Amino acid sequence: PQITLWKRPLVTIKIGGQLKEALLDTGADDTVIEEMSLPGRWKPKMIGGIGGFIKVRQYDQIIIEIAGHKAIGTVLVGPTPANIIGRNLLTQIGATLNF
Amino acid sequence: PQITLWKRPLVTIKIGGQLKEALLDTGADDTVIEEMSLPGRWKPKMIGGIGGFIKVRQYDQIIIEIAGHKAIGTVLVGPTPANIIGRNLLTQIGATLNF
Ligand SMILES: CC(C)(C)NC(=O)[C@@H]1CN(Cc2cccnc2)CCN1C[C@@H](O)C[C@@H](Cc1ccccc1)C(=O)N[C@H]1c2ccccc2C[C@H]1O
Ligand SMILES: [Cl-]
Ligand SMILES: [Cl-]
Repeated sequence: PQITLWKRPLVTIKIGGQLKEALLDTGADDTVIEEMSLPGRWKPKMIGGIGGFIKVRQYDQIIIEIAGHKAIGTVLVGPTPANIIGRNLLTQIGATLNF
Repeated sequence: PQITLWKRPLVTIKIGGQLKEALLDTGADDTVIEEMSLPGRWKPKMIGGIGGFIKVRQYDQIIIEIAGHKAIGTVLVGPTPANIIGRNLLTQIGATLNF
């Protein structure tokens, strides 16, 4: 689709067998989701936002469906104020910024 | 342009007669720039992201060019970790997300 920016660009995602709403975020290097369970090994990571850093769990090779489009990549899980789809997964669904 | 997301979507902006680098950020509601002088009066604002909130100065109706596209709108100034062009100005320059 073509998504305008009048409002936050929120879409439905399927991750870990769950449906969530998430923000398509070209400013985010990484994908960060609120607390949930994910399969496999993880390792801790610190990620920095406009108000400083938070600690998250990094899970690799996680399959996600983003507004109907499948991808695989790293997903960070922690106390984020918003579910965020970052560039690591936006590239995979073919998302571009156009003007 | 059509900007892919394999790297950060950084562009040159011009504000106050000076060129700066800034991030085109669909996850940002507002536009925030590192400390600089702007004309007129300012209003208080708090903006929240990962990590928490920061206090910024809100300046309205500021002339800014974004990748050569002219805009006039609200620019926040404060201790942001990065110059960010948010949706208030991305809409002015006609930007969309497409996949
Ligand atoms: C991976 C992670 C998510 C941690 N990245 C970021 O937070 C990066 C940080 N960098 C910088 C960085 C920081 C540290 C280290 N390297 C890089 C600058 C750009 N942000 C991306 C932003 O788009 C993130 C959003 C998240 C959010 C959306 C809605 C509600 C809460 C949080 C963000 O912070 N947006 C906020 C925002 C942003 C600007 C102006 C106003 C507002 C309000 C709000 O929309
Ligand atoms: Cl990845
Ligand atoms: Cl591509």
